[PDB]
This record gives sequence, C-alpha cells and structure tokens, in this order.
Amino acid sequence: ASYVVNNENIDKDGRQAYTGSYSLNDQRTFTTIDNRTNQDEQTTATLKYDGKKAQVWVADQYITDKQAQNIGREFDERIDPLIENNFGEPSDVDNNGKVNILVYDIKDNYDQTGTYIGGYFHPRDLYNVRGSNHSEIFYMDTYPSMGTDRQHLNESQIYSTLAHEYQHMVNANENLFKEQSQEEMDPWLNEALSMASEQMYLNAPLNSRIDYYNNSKSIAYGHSLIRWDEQGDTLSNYSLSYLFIEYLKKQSDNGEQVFKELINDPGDTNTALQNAIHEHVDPNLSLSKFMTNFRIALVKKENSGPYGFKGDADFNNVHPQPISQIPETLAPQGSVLFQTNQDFNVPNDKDEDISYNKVN
Ligand SMILES: C[As](C)(=O)[O-]
Ligand SMILES: [Ca+2]
Ligand SMILES: [Ca+2]
Ligand SMILES: [Ca+2]
Ligand SMILES: [Zn+2]
Repeated sequence: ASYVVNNENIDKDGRQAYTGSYSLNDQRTFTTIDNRTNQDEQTTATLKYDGKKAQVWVADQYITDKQAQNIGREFDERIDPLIENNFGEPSDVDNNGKVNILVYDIKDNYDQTGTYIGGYFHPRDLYNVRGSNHSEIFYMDTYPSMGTDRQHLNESQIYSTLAHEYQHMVNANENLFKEQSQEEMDPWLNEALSMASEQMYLNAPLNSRIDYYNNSKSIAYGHSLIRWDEQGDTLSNYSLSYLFIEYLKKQSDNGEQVFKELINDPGDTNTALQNAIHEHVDPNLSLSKFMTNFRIALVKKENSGPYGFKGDADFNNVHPQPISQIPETLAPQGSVLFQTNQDFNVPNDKDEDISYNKVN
C-alpha cells in the first residue's frame, strides 16, 4: 500500500507539523555583482543591438556583433510578445521604451564547484538605491551558460532564460508598481511562472527539472513546495514550482491564460491561487486540497480528473520516489510518498494539517 502524506498548511512560514506516532558601440558602465563575495562591482559594456524593445549591451569580448544581434532579435521577435501576451509588461523607470539585456560572463564560483549562474533580475535596479542601474535590465551569462568553449559559444542556449528573467521583470512591475499593495508575489510562485514561460517559449517540457525531481532526496523526504530553501537544496524548489504551475495549467479550463490572472490578481499569492482554482478548476475546492491533489497527481497521473495532468505526455516520466519511514515532521506543503507492505493505520495523534491519502 502507498500513501501521499502532505502538510496542508498554506502558510509558507508555518510550523513543523507532526506526522503521528507509530548609437551602436556606445559605452555604458553598469553595476554588476561578484557572486563569489556578493560585492558590487563595475562592468563597462558596449551597445550591440538597439531594437524595438531591447538594447543588448555586451561586456564579454568573445561575443560577436552577430551573436548580440541574434539575441536582440530573438527578444524582439519572440520573447517580448510571448511575455507581454501571457504574463505582463515591464516598468519604464528610465522613460526609454526598452529594456537592457546585459550579456557578459556572470562572475561566480563555477571554476571551483561546477555550479554556475545563468542569469538574473534584481528589483533594486527599478529604484534609486545603492547598486541600482536605474533601468529595466536583466543579466545574462555567457560562460559557461553558452558552452565551455569560449571560441564557440552558442548564444541560442540562453534564449529560454531570456523568457525566465523577463517574466520576473514584468511580475515585479505589476506587483511592485501597478498595485496598491506593492508586495512581491511569493517567490515559489514567481519562479514557477518564470519556468512556465520557458516551457511556452520552448514548446517543450523542462525535462531537466523533471529529472532533478526524480532524483532528489530532499523531495522524497518532504521538501516544501512553498517554503523556498534559499540556503539548501534550492534546485528542489525549482522542480516543485515548475510541476505545480504545469498542474494548474492542465487543471484550469483556460490553461495558459491563468498565468496573467495570477500576476494581475490584486490579492496576495494564496488569494490569487484560490481565486484561479474557484474560477477555472472547481468552485468548492480549497487551495490546500488542490495542493494535496497536486501531490497525488504526480504519483497517479490519471488521464482525467484532479489526480493527474489530463494525460499530457509532457509529464509521464515524473516518478515520485516512495520511502519507508515517514519523517517525524513535515513543513507546510512538504509531502512524502510512503509505502508499506504491512497493515497500516493512520496515526490518531498526527497534527490536523497532516493528511494521509491512500494511492494504491
Ligand atoms: C535563473 As533565476 C536566478 O532568474 O531564478
Ligand atoms: Ca526602460
Ligand atoms: Ca559566468
Ligand atoms: Ca498581483
Ligand atoms: Zn527565476
């Protein structure tokens, strides 16, 4: 027998719950971040593309003009329409109608660890504060994101990351500047939506995120969907966020159109999700139960109903790893798949937020 065990608390900051007893070539200097030390530093870049919606600034001398033009055209022709039609629009704090794409070798510890940063967006750039470039800008890595041969960097490897970062930018605009609350979306769902935009751009599933899900020990032993593990196994959060937003896409009667509704909802993140579920999934289904159903769907993948992804083949290789010993506690929206071949009774002293759901 197997059971999906979930902490149904939707407060990401909630407590541990007990599971029970048993001109071209112009120059500009930008602030960048040395991610080995988190110190600000200065990077001078050259303008290599000046298009309708994007300016491509280059500060890696191995990148050619044609490569920079390819990046700019991809943004103007494909990324910007995708994001504006399905997610939102950027701020324009510098009043120029465009966004900056700074293409350079993001500084990190890849040489020592093999882990690298591909790109990022920093909301401080939208304000008059220390380190700000006072512009819509996102930062795109060259080496090793485009490959490990600096003589043959493949710029098209970064294109889906363009969508990822632009989603962060327009999400920030809506929630920080266009809404009274000026409160960011909860990071787990902001990242989810960035990864949804990557899948839309690629017209293909993010198989590396699924592979990571399938091999993650932290996920198998209860990693939280909503508590973002900044200091620990952050890749597990990326994988859970991605699968959740794809689950919502498949469960929603308006599919990908739900993404912009989540961003533009004036409520907090859980309110936005609850509204989407009530309007597009089931008017009597709570967010907490929808999230439990998500965990069940990863296991069963039923070709119809709440316990799957509507048979979408993009998700057929997802395989939750069962465990034999349930952790003593689970974080909010942390879940495990428990299997036993002996008789099993749900503990009567489990915390009320812990739900046991028999699979098979
Ligand atoms: C790829 As990122 C650092 O914008 O989540
Ligand atoms: Ca601008
Ligand atoms: Ca780099
Ligand atoms: Ca909002
Ligand atoms: Zn992101």
